[PDB]
Amino acid sequence: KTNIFEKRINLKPYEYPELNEYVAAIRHSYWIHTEFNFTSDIQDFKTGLSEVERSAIKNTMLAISQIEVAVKTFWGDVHHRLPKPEIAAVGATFAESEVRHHDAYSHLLEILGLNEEFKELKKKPVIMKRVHYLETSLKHAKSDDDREYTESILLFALFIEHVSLFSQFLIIMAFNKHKNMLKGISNAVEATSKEEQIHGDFGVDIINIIKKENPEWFDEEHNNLIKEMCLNSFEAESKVVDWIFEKGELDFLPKAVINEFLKNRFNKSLEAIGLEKLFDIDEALLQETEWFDDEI
Amino acid sequence: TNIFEKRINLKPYEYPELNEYVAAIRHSYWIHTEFNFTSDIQDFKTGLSEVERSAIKNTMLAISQIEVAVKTFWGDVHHRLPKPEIAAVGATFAESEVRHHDAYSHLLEILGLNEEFKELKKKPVIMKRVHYLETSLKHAKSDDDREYTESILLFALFIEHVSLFSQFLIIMAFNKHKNMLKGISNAVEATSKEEQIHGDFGVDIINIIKKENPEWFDEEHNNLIKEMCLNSFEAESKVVDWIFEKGELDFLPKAVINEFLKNRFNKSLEAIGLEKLFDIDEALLQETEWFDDEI
Repeated sequence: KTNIFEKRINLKPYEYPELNEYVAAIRHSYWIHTEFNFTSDIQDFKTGLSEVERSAIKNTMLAISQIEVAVKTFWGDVHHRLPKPEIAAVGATFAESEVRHHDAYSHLLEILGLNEEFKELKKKPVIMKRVHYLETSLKHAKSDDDREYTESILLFALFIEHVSLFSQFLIIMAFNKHKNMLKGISNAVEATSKEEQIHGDFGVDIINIIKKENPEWFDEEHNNLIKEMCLNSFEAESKVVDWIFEKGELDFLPKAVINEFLKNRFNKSLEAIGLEKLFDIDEALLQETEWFDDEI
Repeated sequence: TNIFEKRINLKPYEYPELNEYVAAIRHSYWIHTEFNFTSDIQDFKTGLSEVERSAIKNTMLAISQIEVAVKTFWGDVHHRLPKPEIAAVGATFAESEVRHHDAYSHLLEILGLNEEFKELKKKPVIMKRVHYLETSLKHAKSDDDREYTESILLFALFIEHVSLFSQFLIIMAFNKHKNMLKGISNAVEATSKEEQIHGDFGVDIINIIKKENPEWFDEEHNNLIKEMCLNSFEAESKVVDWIFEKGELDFLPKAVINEFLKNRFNKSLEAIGLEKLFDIDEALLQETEWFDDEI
């Protein structure tokens, strides 16, 4: 008789006690940027990096920080659609973790002398288009039918948190891997990724609950709509990657390699919710980022 | 600068002073697992009378359930004050309410009082308060900006600085007067520090709204707030009667709790620039001077 969409006022008993484990998971992964040491990173950025490298780092941290503001809102609003106190508890715990994250990356931009980047956001059409896309998506996640709600969860929890943000974490961590630079920032990125992993995992679980409770909504037509949405998301993400590298590609982490890493994570997101892979993976391009998953 | 106007870009903050509240909660952050409730379980089972057990049970049920609504309020503030720095505080506060409701539901569980949540619908006094906050969450979402200071006043002050503080007082009175519930008293102290911060933020944002929109706050509006405060006090006194449905605590009578409430209602009105409403009985108020001395 359990219906994830039906409001329950009383805190206990939980109808989904297994989902409560996500609150403990984030309490375990909890971190603030002040736990890390960025002193050497500042000098690495200001003296060690090339103009092309500085620009890629600056654009990546601006993209992470600003998008996390929207991801926070998504999680803080989930209870409006899935009005269960235990789900609301996860949502609030996740929203606060996004604030710790956006504070970390805005702090890094500040200490690197890159504060002006947020003021000029309106003048960066590629990243601002992504910002508006998420603002529009937050409106849809609030007002669209329950039948379509799995698409809002898929967008934020998977396509943004498990896919888009992971490619950005990959970009930053590649500096430590290939150049032995930005070690402190790489530690903060690793701490961020562990929390984003948890977020997407919860997104997978709630999509699977919705599918289990409402099997009639998830027909062949629905699966095709998700595949088209995934292809649209990839095309949009590839354009975000092109903007990150507007001043030039990193020879140690080319765009083709980042794009293959994205396609593979999109495939894993589809598979997690019971759908078939969409992208035919180039194993040589994918092997180039195997170190990332081994590091996490 | 307009607190009600959406700003998309994270930085620069328009209200950088409000950001300090994020650091404040990160400093006060706690989980119930940091405390030891072994001695408390024993006090509840053998040290407390049936009248005392009932007051503790009702108080923790009231705190835990109301914290679920307070969490939602903070998580929704961004919808009305769409500034990323305010949204950051709101999310940080909403998560602190989850740590709090987890602490009190855990305490109810370990004391063998789990069935209390199942029977909420059958407790009209506390359930009326529950529905009042659900209704207030709808109004905090949809009413005019002109009235938004009343939603903040209700949740951040009348609930977090007043109602919940009387409930913290009830529990902490057992440690003060009977040297019992020491572990629970430590958790209540940790909760109170975070609720203090929440109300302080509520005062700051109400004061910003008043400063930016002075024309809304005329003599008629100030009288509406005073009437709302009187109504809130009358409603709170009924919640106190229900907490003590099995009988009053001789060491903390209802008259003393009610005077503590009136004094905190006065402090909340004064914080937002209004005059005191209640003419305080100093003998009744003196009885709870220890509480502020403890925290």
